[PDB]
Amino acid sequence: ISNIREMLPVLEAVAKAGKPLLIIAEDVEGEALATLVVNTMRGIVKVAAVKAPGFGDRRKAMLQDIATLTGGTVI
Amino acid sequence: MNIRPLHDRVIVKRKEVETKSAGGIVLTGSAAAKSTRGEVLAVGNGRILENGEVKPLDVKVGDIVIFNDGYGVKSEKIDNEEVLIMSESDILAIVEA
Amino acid sequence: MNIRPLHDRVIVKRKEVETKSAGGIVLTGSAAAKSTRGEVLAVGNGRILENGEVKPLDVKVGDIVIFNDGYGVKSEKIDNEEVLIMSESDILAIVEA
Amino acid sequence: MNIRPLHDRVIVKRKEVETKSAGGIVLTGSAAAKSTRGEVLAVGNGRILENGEVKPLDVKVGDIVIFNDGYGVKSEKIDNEEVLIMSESDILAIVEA
Amino acid sequence: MNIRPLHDRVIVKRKEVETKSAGGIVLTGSAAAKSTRGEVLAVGNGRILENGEVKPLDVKVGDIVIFNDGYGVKSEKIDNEEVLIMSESDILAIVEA
Amino acid sequence: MNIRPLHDRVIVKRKEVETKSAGGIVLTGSAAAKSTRGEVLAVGNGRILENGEVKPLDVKVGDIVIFNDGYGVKSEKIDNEEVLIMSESDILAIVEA
Amino acid sequence: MNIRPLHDRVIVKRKEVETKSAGGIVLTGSAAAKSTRGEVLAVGNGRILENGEVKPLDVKVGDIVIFNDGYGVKSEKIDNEEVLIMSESDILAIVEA
Amino acid sequence: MNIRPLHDRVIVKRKEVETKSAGGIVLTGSAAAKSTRGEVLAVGNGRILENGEVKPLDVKVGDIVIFNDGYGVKSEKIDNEEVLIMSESDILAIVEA
Repeated sequence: ISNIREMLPVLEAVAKAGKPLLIIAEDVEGEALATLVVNTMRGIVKVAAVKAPGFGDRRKAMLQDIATLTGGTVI
Repeated sequence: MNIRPLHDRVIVKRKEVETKSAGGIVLTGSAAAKSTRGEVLAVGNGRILENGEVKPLDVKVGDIVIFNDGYGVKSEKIDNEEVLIMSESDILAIVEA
Repeated sequence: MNIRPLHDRVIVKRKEVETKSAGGIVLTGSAAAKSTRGEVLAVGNGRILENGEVKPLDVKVGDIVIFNDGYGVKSEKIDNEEVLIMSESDILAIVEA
Repeated sequence: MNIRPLHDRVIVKRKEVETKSAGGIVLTGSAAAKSTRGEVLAVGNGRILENGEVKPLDVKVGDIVIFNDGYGVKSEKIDNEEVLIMSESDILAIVEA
Repeated sequence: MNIRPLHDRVIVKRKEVETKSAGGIVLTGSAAAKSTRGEVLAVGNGRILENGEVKPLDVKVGDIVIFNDGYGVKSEKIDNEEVLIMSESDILAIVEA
Repeated sequence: MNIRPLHDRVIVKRKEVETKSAGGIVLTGSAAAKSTRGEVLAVGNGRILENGEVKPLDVKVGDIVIFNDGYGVKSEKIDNEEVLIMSESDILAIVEA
Repeated sequence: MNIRPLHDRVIVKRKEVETKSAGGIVLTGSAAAKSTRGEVLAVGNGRILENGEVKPLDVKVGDIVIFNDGYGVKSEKIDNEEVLIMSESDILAIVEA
Repeated sequence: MNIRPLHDRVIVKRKEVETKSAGGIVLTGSAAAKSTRGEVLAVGNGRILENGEVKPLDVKVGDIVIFNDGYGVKSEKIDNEEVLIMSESDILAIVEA
């Protein structure tokens, strides 16, 4: 991730649900990361950003593991 | 000192730089961008082209307008207020109701 | 707030980005492309050029049109809806029946 | 859905890509090239320029025409058929008899 | 199939590539060049510009003409014969007597 | 020697280079910039274009005007005074009252 | 074969390449340059532009003229004589008496 | 041989290259520059554009004029005298009294 654009749709549904959100991406940078700060700093949403566990083909493997334990889909 | 545009020229003032709300409740932090909306403050007579008199412009003083921030768009300082000067050609639409 | 285009300008909204069906039954996954089709929402008076009055445009509000996504094509946000503003020149055809 | 070109626009469909026979009996294998010939399917009213009404085009629906595959030439998909949209300016001649 | 140029267009066929005799008796071997001379085969109605009718061209079918091999000059294949299509603007003179 | 502009041309003299006060009481030291304001000294007849006579300019000798320091703007020396020569097109507005 | 220029076109032949005498008695050896002077041999009808008939050119067959060796200037071979073809626009003056 | 400009063309001769006195008593040594002032020697009929006859130029033979040394400005040698040829468009003003 690098752009706040892709977030808006989902970030919105989380904003009107109350519950916080963890974001495990390949990476989060640019203004995307920068904005995410100002959003929790204010109390609009509670959102965390951490890189993915691993490197190369192992990463997507391990990332999938996390989806199973939490009942989510790897985008 | 209030301004006086020179026929075909429109004087507008920009609105809010990415009003922090886009996409609903989300506070879109400044993602490197500007605003394309503005308000009319003064209007010239009209275009001279084609010889025949001068046809008036289709913008009245005080419309909320959408414009293209092209090359013909210049920036100025009046009484310490941020203003813009362009031609009608650079204006694209109006926000009514 | 509904929009109001400034003569010769047409306001359109894009259709579906590569509607997943091209070539028959095959689901063409997003292959890096966009849509060239759109619907008319609002129409200006017409072109001013040549002095003589203002000739009306050949597009009525609500046609399904094919356009060229050229340079003169700009993108805007109205009530949080994805819209486009271009001139009649950038419109190429209509899809009738 | 049949198409409807927007004045001055012509809708044509390309012919055969280097019909394998050039130079007599020789089967010229695809040597990296295209076809410049096409058939008319639909025609707009005409050019608006100069104000004065709209002069009709010199091409009737169904001519075999030679055109220049320039920049103004765009490609489209109608009912899954390969079609082209350009202006009369891009058309150079007709093949009669 | 004989051709039919589309107003303002002229169809010509090139002459001899550096006719081997330049400078007198000397046989100038192909020194990397082409021919600028050609013969008229077919002529369109004329230029449409300025609205007012269509003014005829100043070239009759069958003149020996000198032209500029510019950009507007295109090349085509008719019955397997090497032909050229350009506008009157690209034609510079006639060789009479 | 006083000057005499050649129709459509306007002769102006620049004002103060970033008058040291911008933003209120603060003395903005020369931050690498110039002045866009000027005073009219002499005015030509008007534009010749379109044949029909010569339409007069909309600027009287002695207005305080805002202009664009574009390319068409040239600089000159008269009696050792710093002057500018441009066309009306390069003038954007007037400061009245 | 004598030539026949196609309206607005002028046929001229260059004069002497830096006639060896410039500056008085001094024989200026070829310092890499050409000649800008020429003689008229044939003249077309005139410019077609603006529709209205065809206005004749201001050059009679046989004037000594100064021209600009611009892009529109082309070179040709007639009876093995070095000739030039350009439009009236590229001609700047005449040498009379 | 005195010259004869071809309508819309003006023949001028430059004045003094940075007349050594600028700024008062100081002898400004050649600081790499030229002169923008000149004297009229010969004037053509006028511009042909717009069809309608030929409108005369606003410069009489013998004015002291300020011009722009643009691209359209060419240099020539007459009787071994340094002269310039440009159009009226390149002339900006006159020095009267």
